[PDB]
Amino acid sequence: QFNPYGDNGGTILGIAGEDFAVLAGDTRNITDYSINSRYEPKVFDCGDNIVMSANGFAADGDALVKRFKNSVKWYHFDHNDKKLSINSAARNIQHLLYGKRFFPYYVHTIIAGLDEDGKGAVYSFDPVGSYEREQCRAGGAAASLIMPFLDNQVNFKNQYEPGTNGKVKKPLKYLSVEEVIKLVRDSFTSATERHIQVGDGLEILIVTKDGVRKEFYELKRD
Amino acid sequence: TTTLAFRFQGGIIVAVDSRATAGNWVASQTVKKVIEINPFLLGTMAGGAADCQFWETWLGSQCRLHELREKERISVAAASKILSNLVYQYKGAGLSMGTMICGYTRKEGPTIYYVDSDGTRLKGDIFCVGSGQTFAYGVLDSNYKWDLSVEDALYLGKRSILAAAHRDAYSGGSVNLYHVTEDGWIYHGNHDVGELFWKVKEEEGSFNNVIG
Amino acid sequence: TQQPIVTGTSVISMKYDNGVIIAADNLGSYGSLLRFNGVERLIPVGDNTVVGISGDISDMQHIERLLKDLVTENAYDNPLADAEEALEPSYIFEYLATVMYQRRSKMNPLWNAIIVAGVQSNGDQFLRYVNLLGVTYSSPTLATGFGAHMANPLLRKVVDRESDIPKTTVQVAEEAIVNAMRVLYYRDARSSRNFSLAIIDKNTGLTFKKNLQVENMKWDFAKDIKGYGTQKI
Amino acid sequence: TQQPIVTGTSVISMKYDNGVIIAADNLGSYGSLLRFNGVERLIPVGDNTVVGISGDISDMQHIERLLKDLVTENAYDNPLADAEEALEPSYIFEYLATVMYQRRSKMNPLWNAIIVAGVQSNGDQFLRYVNLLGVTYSSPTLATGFGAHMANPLLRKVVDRESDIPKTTVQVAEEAIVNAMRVLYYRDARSSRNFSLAIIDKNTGLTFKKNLQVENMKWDFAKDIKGYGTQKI
Amino acid sequence: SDPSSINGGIVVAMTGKDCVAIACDLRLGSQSLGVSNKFEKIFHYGHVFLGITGLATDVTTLNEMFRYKTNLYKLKEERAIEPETFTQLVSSSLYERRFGPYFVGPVVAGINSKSGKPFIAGFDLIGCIDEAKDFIVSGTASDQLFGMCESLYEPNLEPEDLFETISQALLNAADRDALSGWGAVVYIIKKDEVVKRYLKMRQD
Amino acid sequence: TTIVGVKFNNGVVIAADTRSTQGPIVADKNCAKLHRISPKIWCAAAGTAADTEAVTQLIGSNIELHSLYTSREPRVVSALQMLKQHLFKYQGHIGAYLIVAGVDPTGSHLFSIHAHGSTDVGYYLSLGSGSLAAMAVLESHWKQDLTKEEAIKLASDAIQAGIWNDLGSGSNVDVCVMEIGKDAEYLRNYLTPNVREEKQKSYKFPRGTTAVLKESIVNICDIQEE
Amino acid sequence: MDIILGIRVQDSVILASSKAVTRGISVLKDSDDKTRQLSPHTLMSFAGEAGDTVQFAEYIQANIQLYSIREDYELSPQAVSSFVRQELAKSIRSRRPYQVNVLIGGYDKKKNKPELYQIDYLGTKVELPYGAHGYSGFYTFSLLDHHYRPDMTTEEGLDLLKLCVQELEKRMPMDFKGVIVKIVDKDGIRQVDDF
Amino acid sequence: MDIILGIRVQDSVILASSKAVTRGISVLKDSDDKTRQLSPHTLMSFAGEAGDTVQFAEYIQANIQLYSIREDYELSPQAVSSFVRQELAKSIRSRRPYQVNVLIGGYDKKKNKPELYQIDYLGTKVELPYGAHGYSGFYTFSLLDHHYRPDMTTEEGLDLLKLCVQELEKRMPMDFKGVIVKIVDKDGIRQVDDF
Amino acid sequence: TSIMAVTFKDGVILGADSRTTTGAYIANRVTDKLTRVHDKIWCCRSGSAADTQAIADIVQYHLELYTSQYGTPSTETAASVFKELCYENKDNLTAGIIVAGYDDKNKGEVYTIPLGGSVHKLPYAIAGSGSTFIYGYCDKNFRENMSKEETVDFIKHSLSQAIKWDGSSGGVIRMVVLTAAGVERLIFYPDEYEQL
Ligand SMILES: *C[C@@](C)(O)[C@](*)(O)[C@H](Cc1ccccc1)NC(=O)[C@H](Cc1ccc(OC)cc1)NC(=O)[C@H](C)NC(=O)CN1CCOCC1
Ligand SMILES: *C[C@@](C)(O)[C@](*)(O)[C@H](Cc1ccccc1)NC(=O)[C@H](Cc1ccc(OC)cc1)NC(=O)[C@H](C)NC(=O)CN1CCOCC1
Ligand SMILES: *C[C@@](C)(O)[C@](*)(O)[C@H](Cc1ccccc1)NC(=O)[C@H](Cc1ccc(OC)cc1)NC(=O)[C@H](C)NC(=O)CN1CCOCC1
Ligand SMILES: [Mg+2]
Ligand SMILES: [Mg+2]
Ligand SMILES: [Mg+2]
Ligand SMILES: [Mg+2]
Repeated sequence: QFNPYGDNGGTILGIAGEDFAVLAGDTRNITDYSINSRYEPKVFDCGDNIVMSANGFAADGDALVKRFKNSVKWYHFDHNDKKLSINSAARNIQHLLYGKRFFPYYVHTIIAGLDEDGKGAVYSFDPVGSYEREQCRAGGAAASLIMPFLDNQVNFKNQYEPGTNGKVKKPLKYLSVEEVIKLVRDSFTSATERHIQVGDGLEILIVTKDGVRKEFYELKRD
Repeated sequence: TTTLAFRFQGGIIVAVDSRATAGNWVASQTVKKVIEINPFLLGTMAGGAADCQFWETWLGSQCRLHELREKERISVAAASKILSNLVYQYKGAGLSMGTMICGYTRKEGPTIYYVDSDGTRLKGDIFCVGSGQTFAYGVLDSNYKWDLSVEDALYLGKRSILAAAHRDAYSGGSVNLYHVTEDGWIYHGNHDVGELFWKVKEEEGSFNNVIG
Repeated sequence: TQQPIVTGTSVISMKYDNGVIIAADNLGSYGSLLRFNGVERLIPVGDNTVVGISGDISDMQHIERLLKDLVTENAYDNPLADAEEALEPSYIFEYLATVMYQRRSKMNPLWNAIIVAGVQSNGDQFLRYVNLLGVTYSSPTLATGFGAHMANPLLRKVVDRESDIPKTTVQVAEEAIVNAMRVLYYRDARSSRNFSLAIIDKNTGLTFKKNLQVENMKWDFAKDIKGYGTQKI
Repeated sequence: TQQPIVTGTSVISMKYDNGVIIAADNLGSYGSLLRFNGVERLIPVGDNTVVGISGDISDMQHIERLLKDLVTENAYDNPLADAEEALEPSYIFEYLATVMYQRRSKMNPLWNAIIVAGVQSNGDQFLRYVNLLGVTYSSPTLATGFGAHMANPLLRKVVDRESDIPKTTVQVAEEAIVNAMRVLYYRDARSSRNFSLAIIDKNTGLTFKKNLQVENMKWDFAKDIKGYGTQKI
Repeated sequence: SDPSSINGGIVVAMTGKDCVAIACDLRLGSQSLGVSNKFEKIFHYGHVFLGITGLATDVTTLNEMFRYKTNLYKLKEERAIEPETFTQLVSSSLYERRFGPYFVGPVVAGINSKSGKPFIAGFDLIGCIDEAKDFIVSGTASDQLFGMCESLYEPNLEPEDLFETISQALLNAADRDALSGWGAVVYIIKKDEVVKRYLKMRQD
Repeated sequence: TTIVGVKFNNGVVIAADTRSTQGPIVADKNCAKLHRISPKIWCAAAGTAADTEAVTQLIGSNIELHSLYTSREPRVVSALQMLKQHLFKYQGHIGAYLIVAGVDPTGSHLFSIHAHGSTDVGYYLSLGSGSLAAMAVLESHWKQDLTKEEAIKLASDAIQAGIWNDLGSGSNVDVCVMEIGKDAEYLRNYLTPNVREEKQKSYKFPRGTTAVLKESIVNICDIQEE
Repeated sequence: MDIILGIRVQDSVILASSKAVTRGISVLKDSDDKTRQLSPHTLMSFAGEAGDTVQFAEYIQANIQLYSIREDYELSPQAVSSFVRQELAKSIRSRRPYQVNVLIGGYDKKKNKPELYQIDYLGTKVELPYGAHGYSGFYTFSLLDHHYRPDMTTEEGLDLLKLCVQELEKRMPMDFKGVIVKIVDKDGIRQVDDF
Repeated sequence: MDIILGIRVQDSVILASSKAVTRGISVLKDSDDKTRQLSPHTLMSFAGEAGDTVQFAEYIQANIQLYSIREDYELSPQAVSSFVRQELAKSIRSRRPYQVNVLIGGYDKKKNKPELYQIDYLGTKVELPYGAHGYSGFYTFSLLDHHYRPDMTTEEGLDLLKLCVQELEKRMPMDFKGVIVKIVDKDGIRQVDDF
Repeated sequence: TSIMAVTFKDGVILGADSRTTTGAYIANRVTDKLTRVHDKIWCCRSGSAADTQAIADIVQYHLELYTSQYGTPSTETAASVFKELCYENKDNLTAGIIVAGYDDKNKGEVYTIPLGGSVHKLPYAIAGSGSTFIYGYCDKNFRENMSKEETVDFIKHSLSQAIKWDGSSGGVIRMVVLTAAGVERLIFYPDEYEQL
């Protein structure tokens, strides 16, 4: 029997700061126990200060991104070059995914950018289009390894103020872009150590009011 | 998920949890499972996350179109029936939805309709819906009376979701609470179970099953 | 949904400093029967692109005709068809990737794995893969089937990363490709000795070599191997 | 439980006035492959019995050895082993029927259909069938496999009931058997031209004919048949 | 149906400087129903600690089995079994049920009383030993524990630091798993004192 | 797993990677897949981890007892014969795939054995998920009349192909060299090409960060005197 | 055999066990006692597959009564519950397992404490302040999490059980035909006759 | 939707329909009216698959009410029951059939007779003195074979129904939460409020 | 696999390809499928590698014990011992074995034992997946009482074609010659046999 789905591995990670957001993904692409590529980008500048990744089955991921990019293009044509806000992108992506509710896009989608007050925004989707805004999300193969670390280190979960018995939580702070990139780099090194489908390279897209910047780092190639 | 809605002397209480699951993986602890359709109408979500968000958001659009065309707020009966007739068209395709449509109109009074994806539509005074419904029912039915104060009814709704959050592996996160009156719905806060459990344990002298 | 009947095995390929090399053997298998011994699975498109195809041969012949018709159609009302508006490797690839994914999405795949090798207008090397699922990827080395498991490890010892491509000559790359084809003949039960090889260079253009053979094979050590364990004679 | 691998097709047989005839072709098929062309499936036991066997050949060879050992064992401490206490067709049959049914009852059948043809001490003709299920029956004509469908109708035109047996000579019966074997060669895809035939007569004893061939075949009308319908040339 | 995730639970162990730590959650359920909030998964035989995750009937059975075997060991040898030896005994015992296995993820922790060397080991359900210098994880949130441990861990932590590190690894892994949590216990083990601490954690 | 065996002038060399996996997760980053059967008979293991450990320990135990009984140094063909008969009896259910090598009074030997009980002889062999990546290297670079140094190089290169190109294999390279007339040398972590880079940050928490409900001293000692 | 409950209070253990016996479309009986006295201060309730339940309960009863005669001594509830657990754990790997879940309510005369053990058919044992087998626990555990206090009297325990039975009678689809209630305390085992 | 009963006496038809609505492990409602007035002298009760039941009943109701307005006239119970049957017979060969069983109780004003029709989801129609759908009929048909006489009064019919409901409450495994009873006679349809 | 055994004037010759497959992967390209069960009794193996080894090892053991007690076993005896194992364990084995031997009395003999465990004495035999492609060729080109050089050529040409058409056959062609002179092992590499 023909199986229309495959699993191309990889992992992705979105974190929001006060006036920026990052979307990171490894650059490895796999099927079964083979490496297809050590550098196949997975995180894309979509226009209007929005970055997007759709991790899982890469063919579905590429189709989805391609359709959203096209959605942005037609949003400009039909609404007088108006900027597509991140909340509006999110809702549009829900309709793209839910359109294929009974033959789903086999991906976990994350978008990142700035909301309409200039604050960092991360939106996160399931394969059929349910979504939520968060400070914080990992998706893909190593999501189960990475998310709990992010719960601990971004939202300070289970951390209390020392000497308060256990009755005052560690207070929530926004993190600087330098502190976020550290958590991203450590998150991916940890995932590379323990997950066979994660490795090769890390590409981070950072979004500020000034635009989209890229950073790249080597990861272990085994 | 655990969601509940009940009718009492002072209106309707609506309480839901905030957990999303992907099997035994906890996908989220912060999901919104209530939709504010209009200032007098609420929808609760249980089942497929996408199914619930998509179709209840769609329901809001159809309710808005009703008031443009008819120059009048949609009835709870009519709103619940738009959703129930919709899911009935999809019956057998695999939609997963358990919802309560809660609201007030002059003609109806405070009203709750249960609507699910097999097409069942029921008017009633008390419903708990989701994987944790039985846990909520146990606490809710034991302490329910028609004539609770607004303060006691809010607490019972909150306490019932907490009960489910504790015992049901697939419920938790926080409790989102609403009160619906003559004048519309009122939000009564998000209550993280991380703090709410221990507070309730100490003040109430309950949860003696736990090492505290 | 179908099942592949007459099939072609690996297609292997790599980038080098000035271009790309691609190769595939000349066999059309019919299950375990080595049925057809003169099948060309490298198909040139213009003088800047070679499409290497593995998997179902009937679907390969369909793709061959799609490409031939694409050239015909690009020439229509196009006075620059042999110049600035000639078909590029990237145009040919995107067309095939579009088709493959549409066909998988209708549950009626073209049962193939495809590598499009070539050189763009600006001299850039092009090397990209697509298969029956519409999955696409690019890398300094690419191979289908058994080639992915045995050729890639060998070809990656030569070009392990993007920075190794300018350091790699056409002589070194062709030798690695020719060696990889021998290893596949040793080890793949649905391979053949006879193969075709194509080089698309930014200076010298398209060179297409037919009727190559795997040569310089080590079999001599076989005479010393006796039994499966304890048997001495 | 198994499945038969190397197989023999029909065994056909009938009674006539003074005895019994039995025949079977010399083929061991391996699915559709006509693998072995000199297989004897008629096995004499003494000078009064022939056991004809169809179905699995490995199980046939096992039965062959059971019968050979039965003769050896009947000779033990038996000064009348070549006379009044010689093995009878009925003794050989009951032994085989016992075994077949025991084996089916343990869910490990001998995958065969067997006809035991012979002549008893008192001159009575013996002809009885047994198969992998332990089902047994007797009739003036008996055949296994395709033989049951095509040979029996022909052989029953000669001996349709018990009262027809004294009216039937060895010449008439052999001719009917030889004709039936030709019809099976025409029509059974797992048959062969070469066969063996055995006659057990109450007067002349056991005659065993090897290397018979189907002869006098009508193929000539084939040259006039063209196409499947409307095709004239 | 899948016996390794009917009841839920997790165990993690870590080495520090002249110390080891081993921790577990307290939940026992039947799929979605939480039944008990006091089901400990860590046992000791003299100074050797054993954590067991998986099917709870097999957790109990194996504890009783290793209590039996180590009691007899001690009577015959006239000394307490050491962690390296007990690790081999766990492996032997699991592998003798190769084709009808105990549905468990055992974890050994302790300090060799002669050499002073900290020791941890993990196993699969049929006895393959994973002897690690850094950490061992087991249970329904093992993916989550691997992620926490791989990022949070650093070598040569002091007992009171190691306690914070292992507790944060456990707590945060448990919170992303439906079938783990409901309480937790952390044993900090030095050569001749062992402190046991119950953690305050979210009760959902 | 990637395991290899390479014959050379005066002996045989075997090598292995050091990764074990549980699904797509790496359970152990530094396992020992080179199992000693006897002092000069070693084998590299692939397949079900517990099965390979149990099968080599059992056959090693019985080889030791046989060596004592006969007053002879054990032969590789005896290890092979016992392994094949054991594995065949279990009809593939004991999932051990082994490269069996060594030196004995008869000379130097190199065999492979599969889970169902089939054995092979060779000058160079590979098993496991990375066997194709390894065999590509062996088929390209092997020659007859190899020196010890050339064979270690070839074997570790073949493992490296597995480490880099096969997702089933990673971390380090282990080697064991068995030369005629000499002690077998086991080279644990012969190559270490995958050391984890320095982390960006320390995650050491402030003492008191974790909320505690109760403490107590655990009694580990025996029952006390007086 | 559907609903069996147990709650342990200050000085007693209360077991409540439904009376219905149902095969297919018919309620065959409405007065079934799903319980056996194992010893004078130990009671076992049980639910599970038809036939298996009584056979298992009576087998355990025979063995504890035998132990009692041999030693002229009553095993502690902890000891009885461990014995039962081992029998179920042995059973689960047999050719045909006992598909029986049990609660064991006992008063330990040596410690002067009531004890309640919940054991499933796999041999999964837990000591609990309150317990239930089958679907009942989906309603009752949350109820008791709210209303239970550890220092309750026997009569407070019975009211707390009325609250449980009322909820099950309201929300469960099956008519389980009420419950038989039994109290285990320092003076032995007695049946509450009106419920 | 489990139990629906109907009995036809001298001058009326009585329909009794259970109040429980149950999904899985929970009774969601205990006051459900499993009935729709089709016309002033015709009542249809229904049971079957969740969703399908109400959708079918309301669809039939819409159509009969439409016929009423168009002709200013009430269809006979025989005519309504034939229409319903045809809809179910058409449905059974569709992509997704209505899985709904019904009883139709009507008073024919032209003949001055009560009439009761039993129709299953296949379009199988029968006129009967008494009828039931689902498992209820396994108890009630034999009960009524014994106790029913054709010339009974409406109040005798209600006692005969009490006897049916008592038996179902005794012997059925499910708690169906009592019945809503309605009488169809020459003066229309009314609900008996205390049962 | 492609295997054959051919009787000729001075004795019998066994031939085989050298390919072992694991699906489409070639696990061993220089396999030795001709195995000695006695000094002048050899067999060709096809089917499961594990099954045919286990069988051949048992037969070697049985014949060594036969030799100790009763002297040199006949080729028929060796075939009988293979058959007993193959027939009685037919549910659990996938073994197609050709047995070939040389006596001074009986000269060269060939017995084939296919899947079911039947035995068939033949002048020559072919077996394995690749044999299907040469039934026509072998039937047309085999004669009795060929010379050694003729028989070597017949086998070389036959297995050449089996190898050409069957993907599950390949590598070298090995042969074992069994005469009164002794035991001669031959090998033929692709560069000789392909160009035929
Ligand atoms: C108790 C719980 C957690 O299940 C409660 O019902 C949640 C309600 C809810 C409402 C709004 C937003 C988020 C959550 N539901 C979930 O968490 C659901 C549970 C569920 C999973 C799958 C199905 O399948 C028919 C039904 C219910 N979780 C999800 O929907 C998760 C996040 N997504 C998926 O499982 C993705 N799959 C993809 C394939 O199509 C089905 C949905
Ligand atoms: C590359 C790899 C990882 O496959 C190589 O073969 C490893 C060899 C090895 C040898 C000695 C010690 C350690 C590692 N093998 C493993 O790491 C195996 C891989 C494997 C998993 C599952 C199956 O299933 C048939 C076969 C091989 N890993 C394990 O054996 C791990 C530790 N245990 C399990 O996955 C649980 N087992 C799986 C088999 O069924 C019993 C439960
Ligand atoms: C044509 C060919 C090459 O297949 C020929 O018959 C080979 C004969 C041979 C090989 C080596 C030594 C001696 C003789 N046979 C093989 O190469 C076999 C093919 C085969 C595999 C499995 C079965 O199972 C019924 C029949 C034939 N190869 C093997 O046996 C290899 C070593 N093992 C496996 O492939 C593992 N098998 C896979 C199927 O399940 C059992 C384990
Ligand atoms: Mg990695
Ligand atoms: Mg949890
Ligand atoms: Mg919970
Ligand atoms: Mg070939």
